[PDB]
Amino acid sequence: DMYIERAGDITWEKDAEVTGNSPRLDVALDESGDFSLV
Amino acid sequence: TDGVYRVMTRSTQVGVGVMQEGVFHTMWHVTKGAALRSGEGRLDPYWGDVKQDLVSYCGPWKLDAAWDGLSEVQLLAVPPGERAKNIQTLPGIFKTKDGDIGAVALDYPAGTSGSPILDKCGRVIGLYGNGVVIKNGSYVSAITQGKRE
Ligand SMILES: N=C(N)NCC[C@@H]1NC(=O)Cc2cccc(c2)CNC(=O)CNC(=O)[C@H](NC(=N)N)CCCCNC(=O)[C@H](CCCCN)NC1=O
Repeated sequence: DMYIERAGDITWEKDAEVTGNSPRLDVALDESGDFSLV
Repeated sequence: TDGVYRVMTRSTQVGVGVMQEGVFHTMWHVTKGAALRSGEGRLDPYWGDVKQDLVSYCGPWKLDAAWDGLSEVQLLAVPPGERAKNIQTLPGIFKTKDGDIGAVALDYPAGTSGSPILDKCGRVIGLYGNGVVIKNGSYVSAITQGKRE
């Protein structure tokens, strides 16, 4: 039994917490949908 | 109705998706392309692509907004057992032989897969959860978007 349940509205939040870097990565994508690092 | 939804198996949250224009959008690895229940109703898989890791239910892919390649974005993360929260970030880039894809360096549990990534207008520019693990064990997700035909 795989089912869905509503979890909220889709809305941009003003003045939000900002985190994470902006990595520049060389990757490959295979036919099964898997990304890998080159 | 339109909104963000948890995808559950009976319970465990295995992912998240977006309802827009009567179509439910999630990542293929969340459902393996199988049918879903919504209340007493059944959602049938209509379109999908394992290489993109995407699937849509009840109709074709509807999400057509694209990352502008410049601006900060928000992950509307819906982690298992936690309410939806917005996390703003400046994407990095997956550079591939077929072009660049925006990517977010944000790390959440596996069942957060399918959470939408948003532009400043609140449009869904892609779904979170298909990515790579970098050397230190942290995670980077593509901003995975389908084609609205
Ligand atoms: N080509 C390949 N297989 N790339 C795989 C990339 C990546 N898979 C992993 O992170 C597996 C993994 C690897 C090491 C350690 C852990 C998990 C333990 N972590 C957790 O148990 C919670 N966190 C985590 O699982 C990840 N964070 C982390 N630091 N490892 C964040 C997962 C976010 C949601 N996405 C997924 O679950 C997909 C499913 C598979 C889609 C395939 N097409 N997953 C991924 O993309």
